Amino acid sequence: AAQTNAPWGLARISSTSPGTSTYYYDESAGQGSCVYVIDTGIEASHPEFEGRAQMVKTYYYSSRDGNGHGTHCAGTVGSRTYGVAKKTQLFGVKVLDDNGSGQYSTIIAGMDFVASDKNNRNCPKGVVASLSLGGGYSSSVNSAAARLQSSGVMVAVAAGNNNADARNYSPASEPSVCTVGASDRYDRRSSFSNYGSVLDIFGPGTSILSTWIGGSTRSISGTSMATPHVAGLAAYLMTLGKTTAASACRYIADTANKGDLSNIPFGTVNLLAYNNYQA
Ligand SMILES: [Ca+2]
Repeated sequence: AAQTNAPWGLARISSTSPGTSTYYYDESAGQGSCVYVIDTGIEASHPEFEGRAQMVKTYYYSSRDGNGHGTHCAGTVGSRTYGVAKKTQLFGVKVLDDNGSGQYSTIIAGMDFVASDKNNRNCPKGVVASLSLGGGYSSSVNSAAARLQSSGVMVAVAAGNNNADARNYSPASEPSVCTVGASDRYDRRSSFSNYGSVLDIFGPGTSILSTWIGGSTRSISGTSMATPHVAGLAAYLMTLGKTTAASACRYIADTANKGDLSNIPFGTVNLLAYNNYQA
C-alpha cells in the first residue's frame, strides 16, 4: 500500500532517506492488534478513526478528550490518514485530565488497568501501549511500566522534552520498556528531545500532523508525538508476525536506520524507526 502526500512522519518510517511524502506499508496495516493510548482520552467520534477508537476507562468526570493531546497521539497510531497502523484497534485510557496533567497514582493505576483489561479485548495479533506522558523520576511509575511490559504488552514511552538525559524521568528511565526520542524531517535530533543510554529508538517528533478534537487536525511537536509512531509500528510489525511484545522494542532497534541522525549525543543510540517495508 502507498499513501501519497502523507505527512513526513509516516513517510520517514517507511524510507531509508528523508524528504519523501509517500508512506509505504503492508496492507494488513495493524488489523488484529490493539494499541492502548494512555493519555487525555480519544475523540472516538472522529471520522478519521472509522469506529476503531473507543474509550475504555476514565479516572475523571468524563472520558471525552477535552484537550486534544490524546486524540493527537491516537491519530498517529491508527488514523486513516495520519496513522501508522490504519486498521488497528485504539483503546483510550484517560489518566490525564483536560489540562494534560495527572497524578502518578492515577497514571500508575491506568497501567495496571491495561495489564488486566487486555484480557477483556480481542487482540490475537498483540497488544501495544503508547505512554505519551511522563514526569520526574519515580520507581513506582517505572515498576508500573515494567509490570505492563511483563504482562505481555509492548510499552512505548516518551523520552521527554527536557533536552537532558532521560534517566531522571519516569517511565522513561525504565529499561524494560521502549523509550522513544524525537527527530525532525531533516534527520536531526529534535532540540527538545531527551537522550541518554536508556533511549532505545528515535521517531518522527517535530511538526507531526495528526487529528485534533472537534473533528479537526493540527501539527505539533514533542517526544509525545514520536512515541505513537513506534507504538503504531510495533502493532504493525505484530500482525505481520515479525515480532512479539517482549521483543518488539529489540526488533525495532535491530531493523532501524543506523547512523542517519545528526546531533546525537555520545552514548545515545543513532536509531530511527523504520518499517523495512519493500513494496
Ligand atoms: Ca529499554
